[PDB]
Amino acid sequence: QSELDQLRQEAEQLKNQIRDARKACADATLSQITNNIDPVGRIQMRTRRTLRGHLAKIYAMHWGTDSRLLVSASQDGKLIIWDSYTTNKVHAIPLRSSWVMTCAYAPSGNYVACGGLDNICSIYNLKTREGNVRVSRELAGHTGYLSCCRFLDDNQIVTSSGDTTCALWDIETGQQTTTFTGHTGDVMSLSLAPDTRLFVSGACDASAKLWDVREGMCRQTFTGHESDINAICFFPNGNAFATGSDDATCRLFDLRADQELMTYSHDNIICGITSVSFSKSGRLLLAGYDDFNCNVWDALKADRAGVLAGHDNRVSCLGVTDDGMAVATGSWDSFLKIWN
Amino acid sequence: TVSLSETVQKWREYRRQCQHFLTEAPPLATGLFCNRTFDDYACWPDGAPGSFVNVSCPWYLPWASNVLQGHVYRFCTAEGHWLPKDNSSLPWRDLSECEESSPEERLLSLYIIYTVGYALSFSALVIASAILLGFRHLHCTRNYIHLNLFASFILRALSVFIKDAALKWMYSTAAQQHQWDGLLSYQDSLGCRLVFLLMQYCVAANYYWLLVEGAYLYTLLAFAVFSEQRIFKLYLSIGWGVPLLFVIPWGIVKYLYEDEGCWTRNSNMNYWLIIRLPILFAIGVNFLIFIRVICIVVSKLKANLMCKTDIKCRLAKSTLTLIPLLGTHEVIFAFVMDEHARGTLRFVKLFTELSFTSFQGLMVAILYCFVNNEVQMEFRKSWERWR
Amino acid sequence: HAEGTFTSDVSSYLEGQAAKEFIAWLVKGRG
Amino acid sequence: QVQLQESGGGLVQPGGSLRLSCAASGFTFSNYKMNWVRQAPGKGLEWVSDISQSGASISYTGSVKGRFTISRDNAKNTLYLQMNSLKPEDTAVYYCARCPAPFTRDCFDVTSTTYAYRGQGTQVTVSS
Amino acid sequence: NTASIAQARKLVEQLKMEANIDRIKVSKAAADLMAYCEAHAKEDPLLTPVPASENPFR
Amino acid sequence: TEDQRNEEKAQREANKKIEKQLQKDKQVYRATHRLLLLGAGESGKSTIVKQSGIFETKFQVDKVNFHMFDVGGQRDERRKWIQCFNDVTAIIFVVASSSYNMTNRLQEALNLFKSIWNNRWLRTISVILFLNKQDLLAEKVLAGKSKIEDYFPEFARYTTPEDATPEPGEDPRVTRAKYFIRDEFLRISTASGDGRHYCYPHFTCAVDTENIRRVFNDCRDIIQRMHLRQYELL
Repeated sequence: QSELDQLRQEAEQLKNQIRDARKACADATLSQITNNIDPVGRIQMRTRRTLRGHLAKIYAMHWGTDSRLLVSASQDGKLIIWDSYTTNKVHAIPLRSSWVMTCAYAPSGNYVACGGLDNICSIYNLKTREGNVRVSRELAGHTGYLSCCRFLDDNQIVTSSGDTTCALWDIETGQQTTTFTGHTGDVMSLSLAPDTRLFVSGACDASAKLWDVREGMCRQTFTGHESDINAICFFPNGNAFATGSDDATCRLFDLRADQELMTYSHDNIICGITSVSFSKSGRLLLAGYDDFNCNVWDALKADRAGVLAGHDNRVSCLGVTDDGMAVATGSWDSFLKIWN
Repeated sequence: TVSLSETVQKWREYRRQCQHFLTEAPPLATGLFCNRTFDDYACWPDGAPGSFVNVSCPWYLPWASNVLQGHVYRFCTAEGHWLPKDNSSLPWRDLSECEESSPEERLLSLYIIYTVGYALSFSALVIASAILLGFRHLHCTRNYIHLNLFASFILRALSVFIKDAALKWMYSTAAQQHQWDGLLSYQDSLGCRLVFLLMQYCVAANYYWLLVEGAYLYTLLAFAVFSEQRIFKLYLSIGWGVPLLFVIPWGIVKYLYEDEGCWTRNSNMNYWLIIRLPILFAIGVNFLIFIRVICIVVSKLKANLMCKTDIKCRLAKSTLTLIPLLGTHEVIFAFVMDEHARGTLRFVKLFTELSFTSFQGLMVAILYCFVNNEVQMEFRKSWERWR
Repeated sequence: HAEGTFTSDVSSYLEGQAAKEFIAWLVKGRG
Repeated sequence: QVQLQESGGGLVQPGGSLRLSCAASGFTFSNYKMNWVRQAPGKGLEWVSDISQSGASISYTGSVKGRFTISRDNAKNTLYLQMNSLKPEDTAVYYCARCPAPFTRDCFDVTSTTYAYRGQGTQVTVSS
Repeated sequence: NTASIAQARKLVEQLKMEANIDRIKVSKAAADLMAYCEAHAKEDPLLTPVPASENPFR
Repeated sequence: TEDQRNEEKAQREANKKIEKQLQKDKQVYRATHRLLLLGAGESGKSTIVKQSGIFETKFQVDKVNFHMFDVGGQRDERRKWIQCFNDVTAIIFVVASSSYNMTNRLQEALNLFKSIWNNRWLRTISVILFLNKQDLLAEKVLAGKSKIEDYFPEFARYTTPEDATPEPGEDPRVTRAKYFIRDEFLRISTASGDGRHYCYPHFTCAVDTENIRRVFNDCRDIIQRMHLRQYELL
C-alpha cells in the first residue's frame, strides 16, 4: 500500500516539470508584437440572407466544400440541406431520432452525417441511385451521445461523444479504425485539419488536446482555459487554433508553440462562447456568444473589430466557407443568418 | 319623421297644383281684383280688392296634422294691389298660424367633436401595426390575428370618418344649397348606400373579429390548434367572411325592399332585430368566452399559483386588462330587444357605452400589444441592436 | 349597427333640421 | 492547468472544529460558485455545501445546515470548511469542487465518477 | 486503492509521452501568424471590401 | 440563362415540394407535446409507459399526441446536453421517494432540481415532479434506522398542509412528511420568483394507476399558462 500517494507526488510534481518547460518558452507574446500591426478599424458584417426554413431551433451547421451549399440540422428531427445563392432547400431529410446535436458535409458531398443524443452516427448518401436521400450507413459504437463529427474523406471520419473518448471510424466495415481516449470529460467540439494529419478537440475537462489521426496517440495537451471548452477551430494553415469556452473568453493557442498565445475576454460579458470560426487570413476571429451578439475580434490586434446583431435567441453554431467567402450563423430562433 | 325626399316631392306637387290653379282659374272680369299668385309656399287665389286673402298652411309640413286648421293671410287693398309692407315688397302677412328641448344635442352634437379625439385612436393603431410588422420577429398566429383585429378597428375608424363626411356634406350643402342634395342624395341612394352598407360591414367586422379572438383563446386552451395555416385561412374567412356573407343579404334586401334614403332603421322595425341577432349572438359568444377565460384563469391561479401566496385582486385587475380585447361590455347594450326600442335613460349609458366601444380599439392596442413586455424587450433590444 | 342605430337617429334629426332649413329658405328669402 | 489544493483532513475525535482550505488556480475563483462535496467510504457522491461568489447565497445538506461552516476567501482565492459537531457518520473523502459554469446559479457537480473541476481531495476521519 | 492504480499508471504514461516534445520560439510562430495574414489579407472578404461583381450575394 | 432559368424551374419544384412538406411538418410536430423524463435509476420510468429508440415514446391520449423521452442512455455529465431542451413542454423529474437512506440521495435530487431550476436556458421550462416509491417512502420512513430528521430536522416544526390526505392506517407524520418533501420543493419553487414555471407533485408506487390523467391535465394547464403569460394575464 501507500503506492498511490507517491504516484501522486511523482505525477503532479512531474507535471510541474512540464509546466517549467512550457513557461520557459515565453520569450515573446503575440500582443507585444501587435503594436506595430495596423488594426482592422471598425468593420462589421451585414445580413445578406435571412433564411426562414426551420420549425424548431437550429442547432448546428456546416459548409459544403463548394462554398455554395451549407447543411443545417434542426432540433425537430429534420435535416435540411440548404443553398446559399438560390435560398431554396437542396434536400430535406427526416431523421430517425428527433434530437440532432450536429451534422457535417462530406469533402466530396457524397455523404452527410448527423448525430445527437441518439448515440448513433447517421450517414446519409447524397448519391442514392434508387431514389432520394435515404439512410446510407449508421455507425453505432458509442457509449455516449453523439456530440460532433467532421469528415476526413468519404470513408473514414472522426466523431466525438460524451463517452469522454473520440473515435476514428470507417463506413464500409462499420467499425472504428482507431479509438482515442484520455480526456476527462465529454468531447464537445472538434475541428479537423486541412491536411488531416492531426486534430484538435475541446472537452469538458477544460483542456484542448491535439491528437494524431494515424498514430492513435495523444500528441499534446494544452490547458489555458478558465472553464469548459464549447467550440474549437484549427487555424487554416494547420499551425494554430482558436478556442471557444464557457470562460467567456476566446483564446488562441499554437500547436507548435505549445503554450497560450493569447486571451480574448471582456469585462461586460458573463456569457459563454457558443461557437468560433476563422477568417481567410486568420486575422479575424468570429465569436458567437449567448448574449445573441456575435463579436468579431481581430485575431492579431485582439480588439473587437465589430459585432453581429442578429438572432434574438442563443447562437448555436457558426461557420465560414472553406474559401472564407461567407459567414453563416445558426441560432435557436429557427432562422439562419448569413453575413459578410 | 319627415325626410327631405318627401319634403321636396310634396312641395313640388303643391307647386304643381298651384300651377293649374293660377293658369287655369278663370280670368278676372276686370283687373281690379288682386291677381292669384304662388308665393312658392302657398297658392293665393284671386282676391277681391280691399279684402283679406287666405290660404291654408301648406299640407306637406311635418306638423301639418298639428296645424291642419291653420291659415295664412295676405291683404288685398281696395286698389287691386296686395297690401305692401313699408320697406319690403312682400305683402303684409300673418304666417304666425303656420309657425311651429332635445338636450340630446349635447350628447348628439358634441359626440362628433368628441369623436375627433377618437381619430387619435387611428393614429396610434396605425403606428402600433407598424411596430408589429416593423421588425418581423413577431409574426405568429397571435400577432397576425391581433393585427387583423386592428385592421377592423381601422375599418370602423375609416367608416366613421367617411360616415361623418357623408352626413356633413348633407349639412354644409344645406347651408349652401340643397336643391341638388336631394338628387345628390339619389346618387347617394347608390353612393351613400355604399357608405352605410360599408358601415354595417365595419361594425360587424370589429365585433366578429372579437369572435375570432375569443375562439383563439377558447380553442387555444381547450385543445390543440389543428392545421394552423389551413385552419387559419378559414378563421380569417369567418372574421371577414361572415360580415359580407351575412350582412350583404340584410343590407341589400333592406335597402331595395325599403329605400329610406341614407337610412333610419327604427321606422323599418324589422331589420334592426334580424341583423342584431347575429351581432348580439357574437357578443353573447364574448360573454361565454370571457366568463370561461376568467373562470379558468382564477381556477389555475388558486391551485398552485396561489401557493405562491399572491393576493389575487391585483392579478384580477391584470385580468381586467383583457376586457377591451374581447369587448365583453356591450352586453349592457345587448339587453336591448325589439319592443324595448332602447330607452330614454338607457340612451345615456347606451350612447356613452358606444363611445367606449369606439375607444376599445385605441385602448386595446396600446394596452396589450403596443406595451407588451416581450415587445418592449425586443423593441428596446433592437434599439440597442441597431446602435 | 350598435353605433349605427345611434347615428340613424342622428340622421333623422339631420333630415328634420334640413327640411326646416328648406322651409325657412323657401318661405322667406329664395327657395 | 486547473487545480484545487485540498488541505486539512485526518483523524479527529468527534466534537472538534477545523478550518479546511482549498487552493484555487487556473481560473478566477471570484466568479465561480463554490462547494464542498463528499464521497463517503463506499458511497456515491453527495452534495454537501455550496456558497455564492459574494458568500451570501449559502446552502447546506440537512445535517450540516448551520452546524458546518463553508467560508470563501476570494482575495486569497481559497475555500474553507470549519467543522463543528463532528460525527463518525460524517467521515468521508472530501473534495472541494467549483461549479462549472461561470456567473450562474445552477451547478452540475456531484456528478459521479468524472467531474472536471476537483482537487485530489482529503480524507476526513472521525474516530469512535 | 485497487481501482485507482490503472488511472495512476496510464496517466503517468501520458505524462511520459507528452512531457518531451518540440517547442518553437514563440516570436517565430506569431510572426508566422502576421505573415500568413499578409498573404491572405486581400483574399479576406470581411477585410477586403468585396466588389459587387465578385460578391456572391450582390 | 438556360442554367439559371432551368434551375429556377427544377429547383423551384424542389422548393415547392420541400416547403409544402414543411408546412405539413410544423403542424404535426408542434401539435405534439415533448416531455423530458429523467431520474437517476430504478425510476419506474418504463413502468409508467409499459401498461424509434427505446427512449422515445409515441402515444395517443385524449386526442393529444405525446412524445416522452428517456435520457437513461447518457452519462451523468449533463450540463452540455441538457441545454438541448428549452422548448420541451416540460421537464419530468422522477425521484425515488424512499431514497433518504443510502446518504439521502434524495438530497441529491433536491440539488439537481435546483440545478435545472436555475439554468438560464431552462428558465421557461416547468418541472413536473414525480415522487416515486410512495409506499416505499412511508414504510422506509417508519423503519427509522437511517433518520431523515438528521437531514430534515425542520420536519418537527414544519406544519401540515390544510388538505391532509392520510392513507388508511397511516401515522400522520408519514403523510405530512410526504407533503413536507413536496413543500421542500416548494421553497425551491419560490427560489426563482419568476412565476414562469411551477412544480406539480405526483405519486407513484402507491398503486399502478396511470399518471396520464395527471401528466396530461397538468401539461395542458402549463402550456395554457405559456399562452396566458404571453397574453399578459399573469
